[PDB]
Amino acid sequence: DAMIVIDGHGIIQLFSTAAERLFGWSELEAIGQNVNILMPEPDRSRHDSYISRYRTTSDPHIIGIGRIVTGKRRDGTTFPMHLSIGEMQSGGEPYFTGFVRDLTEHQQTQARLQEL
Ligand code: HEM
Repeated sequence: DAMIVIDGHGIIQLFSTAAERLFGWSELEAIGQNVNILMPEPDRSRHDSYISRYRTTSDPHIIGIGRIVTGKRRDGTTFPMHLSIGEMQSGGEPYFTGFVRDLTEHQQTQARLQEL
């Protein structure tokens, strides 16, 4: 679904059209903001340390692995999403690209079948 590109400081550089629909923020609004605006606490307040931690230790926890986490929309509603992260460099600086897959439907179907 969504594609997001951030610098080594967690600041959003590129925000795809699909991401706009998924998170509710427009491209102009999102750009120049910390990526932590797309997640809820406690991850939100710790995301910078997550990046900092990786930039020094170089031990990936999601990069090359992938993980299912909770995303937070503009209207405050949260949702499950699969997150894949890629590391790249441009202009001698590190950039991270995140590919997001909305799993809202999957989760709803699973809960529904469990309820019946
Ligand atoms: C919107 C929901 C998101 C949540 C809830 C989330 C959550 C997390 C978590 C839990 C970690 C640390 C994992 C651990 O310590 O075990 C992490 C690491 C990281 N996040 Fe996010 N994140 C989200 C989106 C993104 C996006 C869109 C990017 C942008 C490309 C991103 C880039 C990173 C980077 C670079 C790391 C460190 C590299 C690594 O640990 O492999 N995150 N994030």
